Amino acid sequence: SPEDFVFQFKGMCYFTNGTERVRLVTRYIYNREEYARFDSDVGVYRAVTPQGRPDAEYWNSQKEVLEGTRAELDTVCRHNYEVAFRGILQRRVEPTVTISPSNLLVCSVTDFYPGQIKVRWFRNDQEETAGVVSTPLIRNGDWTFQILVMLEMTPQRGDVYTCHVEHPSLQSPITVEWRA
Amino acid sequence: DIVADHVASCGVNLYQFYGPSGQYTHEFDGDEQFYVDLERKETAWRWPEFSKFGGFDPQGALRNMAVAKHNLNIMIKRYNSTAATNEVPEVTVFSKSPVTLGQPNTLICLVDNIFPPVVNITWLSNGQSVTEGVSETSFLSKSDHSFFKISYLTFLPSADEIYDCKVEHWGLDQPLLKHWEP
Amino acid sequence: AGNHAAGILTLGK
Ligand SMILES: *[C@@H]1O[C@H](CO)[C@@H](O[C@@H]2O[C@H](CO)[C@@H](O)[C@H](O)[C@H]2NC(C)=O)[C@H](O)[C@H]1NC(C)=O
Ligand SMILES: *[C@@H]1O[C@H](CO)[C@@H](O)[C@H](O)[C@H]1NC(C)=O
Repeated sequence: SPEDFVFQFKGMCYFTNGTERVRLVTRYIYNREEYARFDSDVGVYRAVTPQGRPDAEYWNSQKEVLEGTRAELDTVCRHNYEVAFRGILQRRVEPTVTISPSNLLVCSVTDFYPGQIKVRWFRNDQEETAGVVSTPLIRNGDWTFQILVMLEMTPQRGDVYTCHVEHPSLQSPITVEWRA
Repeated sequence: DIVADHVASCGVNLYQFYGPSGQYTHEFDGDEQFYVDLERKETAWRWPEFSKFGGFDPQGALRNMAVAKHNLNIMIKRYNSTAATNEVPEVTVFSKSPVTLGQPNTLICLVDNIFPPVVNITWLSNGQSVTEGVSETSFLSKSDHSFFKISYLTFLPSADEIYDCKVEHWGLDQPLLKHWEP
Repeated sequence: AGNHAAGILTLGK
């Protein structure tokens, strides 16, 4: 049978509070098992599993290796934040908000970025919690998200249903109204 | 896991015995910033909007792939030639935006829990393979060290369309067809 | 204006 053997190396940068907290974690992985790791909060390599004990000891015994990996916290993580991630974190794509019936009402909130969003349903200006079904956040892979929020509905005459969308790109929440 | 406002992978280095083949990408909050074309030795962007967020000098990625190929041979012996477990991928198909007849849309096929990263993702229109209008992400990383991959099909919605996303993977006994239900 | 990247080390043993 066909088979594969996989090596993965992940140079991962974690950011909190803008630049206040920056943490580099490099991971060495065979198939799906991470066997050796450098964690900048620790400052030396660690064997995640026994199969990484040779490499931790080998790397930790070489001052040039250790200094080189420690430096990457500045030359990779802090560097790429100024070069790339600061700007990417300013990028805003406003969601498109549409209501369509199917009884059930479907609020489609599509093509927004970044991921933080809140979608609320109102009936005659009163928030509706019951009978609401929201998908998880949906990652489109093209640097946009979408989310779909359905509301179970029994409309009286003169009813106004509003879909209420708050997102970092919006000066004020988007409201889309629907009535039978 | 590690709690943090934002996570970047600088980069994801993948190298696999099957092929063999490698992949070099940088990721930010789970989306692909750029990749390196290892055959042309050129930084490239699946999403060219993001080229305004800095270039990348590709020789560092090619040096990493040389070392990755070297390291993989070492780890295969450390693990006494234990091959990758073939996971069962999980497939879902959806549209980018609400469907309106005659208004161009994009069909999205998400193949999740991919391991090993060896997969065929094809689109079927009325049971027949379609190549025009198809594109796909790289193998995107997950914290459990599996991958997901997304394929796209631009199309004009019609009343009697028949679309499937067809996925072949060693974790499947037979090709998985996921039908699109508007 | 260039992104940098972490280097893969060759292994021990
Ligand atoms: C995110 O980082 C900033 C900068 O350190 C924090 O702001 C400080 O908070 C303390 C307590 O409120 C103040 O006494 C300081 O004067 C603040 N510094 C400045 C320059 O204004 C902020 O609190 C951080 N947020 C979190 C959740 O930790
Ligand atoms: C995908 O297509 C290739 C074409 O060469 C084929 O050989 C291979 O078996 C297919 N991959 C899987 C996992 O079936």
